[PDB]
Amino acid sequence: SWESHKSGGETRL
Amino acid sequence: GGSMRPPIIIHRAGKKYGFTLRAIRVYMGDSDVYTVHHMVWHVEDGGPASEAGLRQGDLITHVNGEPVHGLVHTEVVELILKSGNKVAISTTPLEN
Repeated sequence: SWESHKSGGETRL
Repeated sequence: GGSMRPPIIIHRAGKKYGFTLRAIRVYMGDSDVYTVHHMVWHVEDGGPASEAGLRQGDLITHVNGEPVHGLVHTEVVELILKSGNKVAISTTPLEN
């Protein structure tokens, strides 16, 4: 569990 | 758990929905099986998603009536931007 925290960056709305 | 997640209708007040869509593919272990989920890492309690009802630390199950389950980091974001100046974010309430 938990992996893509860095995979994709930290894009927010 | 629970059934029928309640979508929180945010409204972009000329800026943003005030919340972070953290992407996290939850692997079940060493196997290739994993679920692409997302969770609001941080929601701005200054107008948008927060005031709308979005409680920080919630897991997003659907967005505007579209399962986020499988969507990439930017796909969820886009799904929201696509909606317009607002969006129905389906989060998972508390449960025993």
